[PDB]
Amino acid sequence: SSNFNQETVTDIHHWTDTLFSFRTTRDPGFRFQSGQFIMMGLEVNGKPLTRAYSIASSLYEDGLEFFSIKVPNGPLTSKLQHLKKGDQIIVSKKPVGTLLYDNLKPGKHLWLLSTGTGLAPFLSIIRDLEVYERFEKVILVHGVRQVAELAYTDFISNELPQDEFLGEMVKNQLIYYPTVTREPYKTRGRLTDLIRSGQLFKDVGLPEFNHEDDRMMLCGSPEMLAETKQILEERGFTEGSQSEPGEFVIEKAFVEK
Ligand SMILES: Cc1cc2nc3c(=O)[nH]c(=O)nc-3n(C[C@H](O)[C@H](O)[C@H](O)COP(=O)(O)OP(=O)(O)OC[C@H]3O[C@@H](n4cnc5c(N)ncnc54)[C@H](O)[C@@H]3O)c2cc1C
Repeated sequence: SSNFNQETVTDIHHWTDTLFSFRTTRDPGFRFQSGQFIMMGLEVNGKPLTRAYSIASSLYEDGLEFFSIKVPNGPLTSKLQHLKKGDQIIVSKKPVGTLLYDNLKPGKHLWLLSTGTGLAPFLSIIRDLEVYERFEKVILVHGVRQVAELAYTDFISNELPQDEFLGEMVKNQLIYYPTVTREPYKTRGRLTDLIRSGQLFKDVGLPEFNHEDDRMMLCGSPEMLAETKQILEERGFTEGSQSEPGEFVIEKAFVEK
């Protein structure tokens, strides 16, 4: 240890039996950009047990936040799911990630396409003032299997527009598009299937993807990433990086182990 920050959990909210979010303290020296992740975990037998976790809290927040999965036989989240208020967690002090604005070229629209816990890094981005200065429209797409998996759906819809600080920009510039596959919901199907049929653009009121206006940030399941990456690359969109800005950047919400 000592390469980590000791933070204290301040709030825990369990969305389902597999999804829960918890907030912690934020070290005064901990600094990050919206869309980055860190090594988050526990101190086990004097050794760090950490996994990659996107920072779901705003960089303006005096605190951290993590949108976490709950795996029964998972080394970290089986102990991490039983977190309580006041418990100690360790966060690495070196953020890293590809979900940065500077990895994208200046555009008119930012399409945040996410599934499951891939909403975590975009909860920080939509709660960043800079994304609304750089992009006229921020489209936050969240794909889940059940309605109960739509975490933060009342916060983004009802409480984020009332933010004393980002409210008028979230009201004007943020578009929130949740979709559910396996339960009756007002939006059905995979987010890829909504791109092929064009229902995504009919619902959000924006034209189809073009190389001049639309930038994308992808953070979801490997099967959504590989399917949306083929969709984006075959229309001409290129992947951006630190050395070469592009139209879309991609981060894994998890890996299949
Ligand atoms: C860049 C990056 C960012 C990440 N951001 C997040 C984040 O914001 N929130 C988060 O919960 N995880 C995130 N992860 C995944 C992270 O590794 C998980 O915390 C971890 O895999 C699960 O903890 P574990 O050790 O108990 O389970 P593991 O032993 O690591 O894996 C348990 C099983 O569940 C699967 N799994 C792991 N994470 C998820 C997930 N989020 N959703 C669905 N299935 C999953 C794995 O593929 C595996 O089969 C991220 C991973 C990367 C690489």
